[PDB]
Amino acid sequence: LPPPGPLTSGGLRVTALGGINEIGRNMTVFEHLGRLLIIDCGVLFPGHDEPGVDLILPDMRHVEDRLDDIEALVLTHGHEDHIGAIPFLLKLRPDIPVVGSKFTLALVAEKCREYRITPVFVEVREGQSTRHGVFECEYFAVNHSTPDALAIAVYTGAGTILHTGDIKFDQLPPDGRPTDLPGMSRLGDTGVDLLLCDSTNAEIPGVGPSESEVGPTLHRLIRGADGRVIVACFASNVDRVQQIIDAAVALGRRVSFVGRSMVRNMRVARQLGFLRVADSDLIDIAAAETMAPDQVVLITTGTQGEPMSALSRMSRGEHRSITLTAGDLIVLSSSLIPGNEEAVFGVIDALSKIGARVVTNAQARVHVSGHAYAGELLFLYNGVRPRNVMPVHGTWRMLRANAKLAASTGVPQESILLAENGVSVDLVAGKASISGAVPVGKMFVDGLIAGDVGDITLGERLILSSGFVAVTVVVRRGTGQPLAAPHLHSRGFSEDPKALEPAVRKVEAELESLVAANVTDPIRIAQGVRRTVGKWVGETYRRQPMIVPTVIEV
Amino acid sequence: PPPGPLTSGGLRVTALGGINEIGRNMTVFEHLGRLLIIDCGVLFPGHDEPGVDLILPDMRHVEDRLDDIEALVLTHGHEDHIGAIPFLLKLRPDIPVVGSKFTLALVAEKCREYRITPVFVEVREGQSTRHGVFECEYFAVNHSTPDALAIAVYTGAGTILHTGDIKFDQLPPDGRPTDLPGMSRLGDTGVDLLLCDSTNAEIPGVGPSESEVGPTLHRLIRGADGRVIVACFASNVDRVQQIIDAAVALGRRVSFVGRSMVRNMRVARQLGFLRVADSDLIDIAAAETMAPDQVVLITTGTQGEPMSALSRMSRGEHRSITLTAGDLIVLSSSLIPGNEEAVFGVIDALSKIGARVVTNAQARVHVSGHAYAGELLFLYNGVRPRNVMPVHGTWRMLRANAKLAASTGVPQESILLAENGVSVDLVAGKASISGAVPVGKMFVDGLIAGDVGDITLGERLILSSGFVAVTVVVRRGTGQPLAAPHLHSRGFSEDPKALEPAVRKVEAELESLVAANVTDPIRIAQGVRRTVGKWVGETYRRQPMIVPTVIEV
RNA sequence: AAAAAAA
RNA sequence: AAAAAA
Ligand SMILES: [Zn+2]
Ligand SMILES: [Zn+2]
Ligand SMILES: [Zn+2]
Ligand SMILES: [Zn+2]
Repeated sequence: LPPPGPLTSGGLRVTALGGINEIGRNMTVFEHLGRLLIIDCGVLFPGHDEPGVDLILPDMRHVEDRLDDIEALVLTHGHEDHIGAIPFLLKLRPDIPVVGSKFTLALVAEKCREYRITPVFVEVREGQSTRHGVFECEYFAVNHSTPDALAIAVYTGAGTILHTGDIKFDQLPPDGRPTDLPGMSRLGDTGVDLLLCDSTNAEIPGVGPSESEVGPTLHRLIRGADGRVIVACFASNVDRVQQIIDAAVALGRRVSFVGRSMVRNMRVARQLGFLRVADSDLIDIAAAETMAPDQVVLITTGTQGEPMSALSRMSRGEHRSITLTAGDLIVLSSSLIPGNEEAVFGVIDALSKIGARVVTNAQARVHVSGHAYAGELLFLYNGVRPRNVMPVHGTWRMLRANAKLAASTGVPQESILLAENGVSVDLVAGKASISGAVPVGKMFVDGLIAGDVGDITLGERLILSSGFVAVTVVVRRGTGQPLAAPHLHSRGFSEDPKALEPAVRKVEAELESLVAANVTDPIRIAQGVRRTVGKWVGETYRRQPMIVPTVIEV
Repeated sequence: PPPGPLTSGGLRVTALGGINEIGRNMTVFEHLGRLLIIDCGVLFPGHDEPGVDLILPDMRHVEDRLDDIEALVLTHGHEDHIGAIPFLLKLRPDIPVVGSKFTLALVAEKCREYRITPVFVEVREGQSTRHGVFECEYFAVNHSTPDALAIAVYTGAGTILHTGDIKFDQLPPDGRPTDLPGMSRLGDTGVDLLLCDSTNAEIPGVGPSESEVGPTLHRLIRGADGRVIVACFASNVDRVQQIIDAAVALGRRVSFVGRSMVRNMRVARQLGFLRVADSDLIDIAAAETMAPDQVVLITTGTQGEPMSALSRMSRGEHRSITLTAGDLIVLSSSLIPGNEEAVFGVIDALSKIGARVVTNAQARVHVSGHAYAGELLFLYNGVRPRNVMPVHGTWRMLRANAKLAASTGVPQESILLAENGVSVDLVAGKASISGAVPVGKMFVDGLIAGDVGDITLGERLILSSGFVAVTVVVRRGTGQPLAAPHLHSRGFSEDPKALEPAVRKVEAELESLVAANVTDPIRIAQGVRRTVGKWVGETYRRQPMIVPTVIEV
């Protein structure tokens, strides 16, 4: 629980600033002799408890004042959950060298155009090693949801470190590039002192299915459908876009992208040769309303029914470009991320009134996870035989699972280190051990101005769900004398006009026990009025809107 | 298109809630002027209904013809079927509410909460009652909570069967299956309309038996080395029974924890629906007293509702209990869509503690309480209704349940997808949709009704990003300002000098309207808002509410 | 697919 | 197990 000692010269301190008690805002910090290497730098996403904010970030208040001690930032892949906070760490220090694959940095480039940022790009590949001051980094292909992921090895005077990333052990991925358990196992034979292991699906047993399976079940599904077909998947997942495109043209339709993420992500994936699609099969969103329904497949956006994603708008007709018939077939080619049920289950239900057949994961095999199930994780622990393990990229139920997996491999119980954000692992003399914790908290991004939206701002943003009633009196500067009748507004409270009318009376009465008591102070007459209006809505409604007084002096 | 006069002698069914969604179930049958209402419950608030506490059916169609209501009849005691009973009997204390022994003992406590006593009629299976122009026979249905019944309403227009909340488990622990024979004899006499459960009509096959949960628990407690904690809905006496059976079979004893549980289990016992030797019950004082391997705690909070009992011990803010990592907690429940975040939250908190958490995804510790599509097929074959109308479900669930009934022989014309407030007219044998009427969500915020609505809610949604108030004092009639603007914010920023740039921006626009010699307070407050509203957009790109106020003096 | 009920 | 974007 107390902050760690100074790091024994010659050891590694590894500490996570996000992603070890959640799923998102991944950022882990390695220090060796005062120098710092960072792996990943992604975002979270705000829930119910974080009501006004755009994005949550890792708590970079320790790198905060150490910016010249970081040698480079290394990137497993290009998820938002691993590169979202980049344009915010680099604003602080625009010349961090950011290392990552050919596709990862391409997405890091476009997200850094939104901020007037050109970064220090060092593009790597698998089997490559680059050098970074004290640190030496070796890269390994990881097949996964999005192209070109890499696992990362970190060589240092404390020993060898393996970091896996969003990793999945599919022996038949459609791109031809399986995760590289061969290589990682060779590195195991040398010695791996600590293994930073993704634990997303350590709970799920067995071995998950191959992305290769999803392709047949669309080829069949597009076959059997008489009318137009539209398919919504994620946008990082271009293996599956290619699968849909294959199945599409194969049967004679023509593909058509719909949505800003989709249109732009496929653009880059073709420019880099990750997609491959003749222009004869690509048409624009216009022609979908042109050509007979049976001759077009729409690849759209918003598998979480986020309220203005392409497919969410289409389920309301409010997507002026195209409106959905009942001969349409929507196939939710994705997973239902926890916390987005009301959105997506509402959207399917909205689609059901319209009368269009919808196929989701529960009915078919249209989606396959992006992470190793607990039995593909059993391969890694056996091929790498790590000397200590530190579960990562998941919540506590997922890290606890993964610990048991690793222990069940023979990794001793001491060498398992459940290291929640801000708690640090120290690797000196080849032993790994928990050093100490530091407070790690959430940094919000509400629009354009930083630092100013806090636990207070949010607390009252949750208050305001019951609305507010406002009182407003004016006064002659020194007197208590009101100069005008009080003025009660309210928003988010009731929609009866007369709702506040018993309250304008009770204030008027209060407002003159004030006058008949020579309360000259604006603040005190603001308080007493505020209390009369609280205690009224209290007794009368037992609702608790925020009661906001305002006392102007003239 | 509204519905015309029910040509005399016919029967008109209209759902006033329960058919667009899952919840607030209330179905209204009209026959010759008089009305029968089947069920009356609540939909729990969601993420598009911010401050409300309970969504009720739109009884705005029936608040006038209250004295035409012959009786309110109850399939079982789910809050999705008896929640809004006091919000109905406050309008008419003397409505006769008809239900089974258990089903009525819950309307008891629910309405006690509200200073109400209702006029009861306690019925059982295979037994008729008459209610004015309606006669009602009751058939036992097997379901998650005890003593549910399906309902048949014979009237001069034909004969209707209402399933309620049906499931066809063939080995219920209580030992009293759903009365599918009965329903098939009633089928041989010919039913003209079936109101069929639609909840799980999308899942193929025949769901599992409550009889399977028993063993899984008996294993889990036998294998556990410390204390055990099981969470299930307080309605499910049968589940709480095989939890209890298991514990005492293993020299353990039991302690309940939670308003719902402790209440509903004492009642279950008083009415002999749960049988437990006083010898085998202890209290939470004696719970933490004894050895862990002696106890089994039966708790609330399977949905991780924030103030629940488990969700308290997950956070260590519980008096008389604290969860060690030697504990085994069992979420003997499902995960209603919409409470993932909440349940996982509690599962994670429990994980950081170190105690094993067996959910329904790693063992057979829960079974659904609504028939799967293969079970429903035993019903369309057993009843053979001439017309089918699906109920108790969402829209993807209705299209499913409608498809089942076509595949089973009912003509497409005879399968009637009648939404909330949409009417269906059985007029001498034939069934058809006779139009619709607007129907909505009666919200219950605090102590009033009809008070909150669409635009109130839409405001509470905007206020997730705060408001900014700009306040102008003016000399009456002139439009001439008398102080400088007074900006405030509240859920916008903690930068105390955040609005300062904007006072100088609204002064210039007050100074721009005085030259306009525009003196209207409405219009000046329009201008003092669009200014400060597009300074927040420009400078901050945040989108709070803008509340102008212009007090003239 | 029904809630829950103030450390 | 990641977003959506006129
Ligand atoms: Zn990730
Ligand atoms: Zn990933
Ligand atoms: Zn129900
Ligand atoms: Zn039920």
